[PDB]
Amino acid sequence: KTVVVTTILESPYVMMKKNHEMLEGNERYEGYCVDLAAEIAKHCGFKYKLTIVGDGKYGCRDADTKIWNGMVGELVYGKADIAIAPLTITLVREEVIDFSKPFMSLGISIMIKKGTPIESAEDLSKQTEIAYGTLDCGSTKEFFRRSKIAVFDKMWTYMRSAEPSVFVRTTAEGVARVRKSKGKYAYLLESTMNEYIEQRKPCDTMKVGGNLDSKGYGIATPKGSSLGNAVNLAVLKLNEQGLLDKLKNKWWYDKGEC
Amino acid sequence: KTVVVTTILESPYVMMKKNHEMLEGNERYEGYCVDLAAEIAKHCGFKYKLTIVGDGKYGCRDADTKIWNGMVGELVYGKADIAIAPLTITLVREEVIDFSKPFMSLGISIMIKKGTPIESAEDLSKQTEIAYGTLDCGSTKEFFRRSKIAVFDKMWTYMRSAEPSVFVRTTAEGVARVRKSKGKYAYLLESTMNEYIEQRKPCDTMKVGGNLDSKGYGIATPKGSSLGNAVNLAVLKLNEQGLLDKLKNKWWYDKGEC
Ligand SMILES: N[C@@H](CCC(=O)O)C(=O)O
Ligand SMILES: N[C@@H](CCC(=O)O)C(=O)O
Ligand SMILES: [Zn+2]
Ligand SMILES: [Zn+2]
Ligand SMILES: [Zn+2]
Ligand SMILES: [Zn+2]
Repeated sequence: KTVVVTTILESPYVMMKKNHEMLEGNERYEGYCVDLAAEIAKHCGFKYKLTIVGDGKYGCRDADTKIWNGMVGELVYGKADIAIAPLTITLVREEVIDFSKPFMSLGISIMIKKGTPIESAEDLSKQTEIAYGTLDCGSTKEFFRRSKIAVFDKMWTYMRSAEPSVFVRTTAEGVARVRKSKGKYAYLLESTMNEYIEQRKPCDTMKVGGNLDSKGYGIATPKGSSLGNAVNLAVLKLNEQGLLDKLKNKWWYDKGEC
Repeated sequence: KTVVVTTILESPYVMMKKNHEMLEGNERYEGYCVDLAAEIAKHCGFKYKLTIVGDGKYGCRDADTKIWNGMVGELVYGKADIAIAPLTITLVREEVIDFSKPFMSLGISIMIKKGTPIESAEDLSKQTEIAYGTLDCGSTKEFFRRSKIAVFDKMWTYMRSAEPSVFVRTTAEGVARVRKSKGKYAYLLESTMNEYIEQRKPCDTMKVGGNLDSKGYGIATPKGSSLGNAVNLAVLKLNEQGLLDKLKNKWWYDKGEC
């Protein structure tokens, strides 16, 4: 009856409200995906409960066991009915879960500490002084692992063998490593996150170069779920009425600190 | 057996080749969607015939008869098996046909003759010396018809009543109208088309302002078609392999003249 919605604590998509300890249920959280969940539910006519993914991951498949983890795993194994999160539409995921048409367009981008002498992925690939990595267990890592493009495969070959590990567990971890490393670590992450952090104090990062690829986030449901059709129409309706653009301005720019 | 593909003459998606008259069947055409059709057919394992939509339109629904025309109508009434074209994914279309995940991202943009005193949509709406319109029977017109945004609804109010008509039957006619109007006509069209034309002789137009919205083109199939699933997985594969980006540079930027 009540739809279980899996999501992930990733700013500004879903964040704990300042006073969450005094609030209950869905009211504990705020953010772009919290706002969007409320609208999808109202347009599709269901009640829902927001739940934070237990392992804190977006999702990947273990090479050995073939088991899915993260939000993808929660849908695949029946622990949640829908995921409303910055979850990237990819071929390997569409093979095991369903996605709506995208609600946000984005691409992989580079985050540097201001003043770092890097302007592009080609620049990162041609040097060794500045380290760089991506989030573990997400679509960005898979992009580099799978790429046949020479620049990106060169980047992958470095990243997969760098020690200590250049991969991080959360976006926040990646941004902190950029901020604390004096220009000697650059972080590869989606343009949406990069753009958001660029407007947050202490205003010491910047996005550089163009996007490396072009993709989308979608609302995900278990394969053949009865909800997929209505959720897809809801995303299209809300895009056409300007809601998605209005939400992006609210959470990225209206609140910008830089 | 042979899959009938509906498409539309729209540069640089589908164009007649230089020496088409000595060529036959699919070989008569070239462009981004021609290459894309060949890739999709190779991955999905079918043979196909390209056919240009009889009425030269993308597709809209007649408000009195409720009959669909254009490429959307060819799908709806069973005259074609698949549409491979710059066809915009929209709510009202998703109600009668199926769409793949998008193969290209885009937005509505403004095209002016160079030197025209217009910088934005708000600029057009606050004056009257320069007329402006959109393509008939497409998603851009409908966007303005349905817009609740003050600047956009106001534009629509002007466009719908304008005399003589500011709407055009083809993109080519819109561009020609901009070029021959001495700065007194501006054209609202998708950013993909705008960006292509800006790079072609006689280099007298320019895209101005940001995109007015964000959406995508998809490969469309009749509702419940056997083809839909494979076609969707194929578009995702092609994007991940970087082929879509390669095609984009081949047809937009390697082909610039200005
Ligand atoms: N949006 C990504 C997570 C972030 C990233 O990989 O950079 C995913 O769905 O895996
Ligand atoms: N891509 C549009 C046609 C061009 C336009 O409306 O600007 C459609 O599918 O309707
Ligand atoms: Zn807390
Ligand atoms: Zn609403
Ligand atoms: Zn001829
Ligand atoms: Zn191929």
